[PDB]
Amino acid sequence: APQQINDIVHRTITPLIEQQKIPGMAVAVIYQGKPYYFTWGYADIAKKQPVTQQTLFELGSVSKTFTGVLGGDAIARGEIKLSDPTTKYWPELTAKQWNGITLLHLATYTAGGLPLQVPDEVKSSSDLLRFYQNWQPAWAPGTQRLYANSSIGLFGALAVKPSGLSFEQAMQTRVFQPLKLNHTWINVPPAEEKNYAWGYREGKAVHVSPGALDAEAYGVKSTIEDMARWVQSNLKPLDINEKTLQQGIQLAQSRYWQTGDMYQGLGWEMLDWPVNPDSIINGSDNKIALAARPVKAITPPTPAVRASWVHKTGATGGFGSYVAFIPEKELGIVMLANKNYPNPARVDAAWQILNALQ
Ligand SMILES: *[B]([O])([O])[C][N]C(=O)/C(=N\OC([C])([C])C([O])=O)C1=[C]SC([N])=N1
Repeated sequence: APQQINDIVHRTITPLIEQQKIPGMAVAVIYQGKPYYFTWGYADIAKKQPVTQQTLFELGSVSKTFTGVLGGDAIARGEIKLSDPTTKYWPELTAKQWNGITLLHLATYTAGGLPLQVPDEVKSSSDLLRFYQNWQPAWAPGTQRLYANSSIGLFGALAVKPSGLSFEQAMQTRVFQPLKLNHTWINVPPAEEKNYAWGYREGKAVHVSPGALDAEAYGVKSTIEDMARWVQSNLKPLDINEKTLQQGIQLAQSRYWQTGDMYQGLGWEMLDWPVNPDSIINGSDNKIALAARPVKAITPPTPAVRASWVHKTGATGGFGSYVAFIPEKELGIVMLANKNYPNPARVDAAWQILNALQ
C-alpha cells in the first residue's frame, strides 16, 4: 500500500462518502497489475456489520460486462455470430419488425428503441415472447442507441442457448470459475448471506427484487477482491489460459459503434485515453447515458485499443458501482457502495484517483 495510492484514495473517497452520505463502500485500485483495497462504513447498519474485502455488493449494470464477455466467449467458441439474426436463436419471434435485428444490435442497444426496463408485468417465458413480439421499434436497426436492459439482457439469454446451459450455469462454468471469481454470484447462496451487504434507499435497507432478464442485465453480486480480479482480467486478457475466454474478453472491448466521443463494446463502453474528464463525467449522467442518440457504425469493428479508458457504471435500488481501467497503463479502479449515488460523482472520484497515478 504505497503512501501515494493511500493518500489519493483517502483524499478523494472521504469527502465523497460524506457528501453522498454513503453508508458503506469498498474500493480496489489496481496499480501496475497489483490490487490495493480500502473499505469504509457499514454493510448492514442495523446489525453493525462493517464493509470488508469479503462483503458482497449488488453490481447492478456492471453485470453487463460479464454478459458481454460471456457472449464474446460464445462467439469465440463458434456457437453464435454477432451477424446472426435474432430469430435464429428464437424462431418463435415471428413479428416482422425483427427482420434485420441481429445479436450485435441487442448486445449494443441498437435494435431500434428497446425499452430500458422490461415491464414489471413480464414474468413467464411466454410473457417475454409476447413483449418482444408486440414491441414496436421507433427507429430502423443500427441507427440509434438506447441503453436498455431489455436489449442486452435478451442478447445474454440467446447467446447461451446453443451451449444448452442455463445462463447462470454458463456464466459460472465459462467465466467465474476459470477466473477464480469464487465469491461472485447471480444467486447468493445461504452460506454467503452473512457477507451480503444491504443496499440503502432513502434510509431503508433493500436487496434487488427478482425481475425478467435480471441475471443477464444487472443481477451479479461480488466482493471487492473478485472485482479487482475481474479488472485484472480485462486489463490483460492474454494472461488468461482458456483460449475462448481470452478472445471473448477482447471481443467485449472491440469498438462497434460511436456516439459522441464514446464507443460501444459488449457491456463495456470505451473512450480514447487520454480523455477529457468533463466528457466521461458529464457523459455518465443519466441525462446523457440513458438518452437516445445517433450512432456511427464502425465498419468493421476496431479491435480493443489498449490506450482506452474502459468503464461501466452500475446500480440497483440500493447500490451504486463503477469500474474503470486503462489497459495500456495497467491501471484500474473498482468502486462499490450500498447506496445508489449519482454517476457523475462516481466517475469524478475515479478520475481524480486514476489521473493522479499517471
Ligand atoms: B444499470 O444499473 O445501468 C441498469 N439499472 C437498472 O436497471 C436499475 N435502476 O436504474 C434506474 C431505473 C435508471 C435508476 O433508478 O437508477 C435497477 C435494476 S433493479 C433495480 N431496483 N433498479
